[PDB]
Amino acid sequence: SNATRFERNFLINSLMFLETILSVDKKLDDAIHHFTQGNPRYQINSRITNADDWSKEDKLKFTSAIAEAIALVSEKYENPTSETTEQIQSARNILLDNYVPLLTANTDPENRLKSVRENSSQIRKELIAKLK
Repeated sequence: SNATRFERNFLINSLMFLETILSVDKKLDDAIHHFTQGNPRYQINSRITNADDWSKEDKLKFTSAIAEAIALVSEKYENPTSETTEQIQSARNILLDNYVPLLTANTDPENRLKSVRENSSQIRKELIAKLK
């Protein structure tokens, strides 16, 4: 159970940054991007559910926000052991491989990123409830 706690905390913090980035305007999103700029290639596009129903702009907003979220969470761990780098790699792989399909599912075409925001808030609340 504690073997999964690293990835669960990583997810909670990543979702917090995801929701924050999706909650502010384009200028702030570009400022956040600029701050995390320089760059890992996470292949987030391929994990979006029903990606052919997503506009290019929505995909760009989402993938940028995820990559920025991973950057922001990952930089909290200064001087990591091999175990921490592998832990980050797995928690990030869980975010990308397990949660991006969840976060991008059942979104409302009127405003898909608002749906992502709400999917994220619910998932994060559930995980937090079972950590506390």
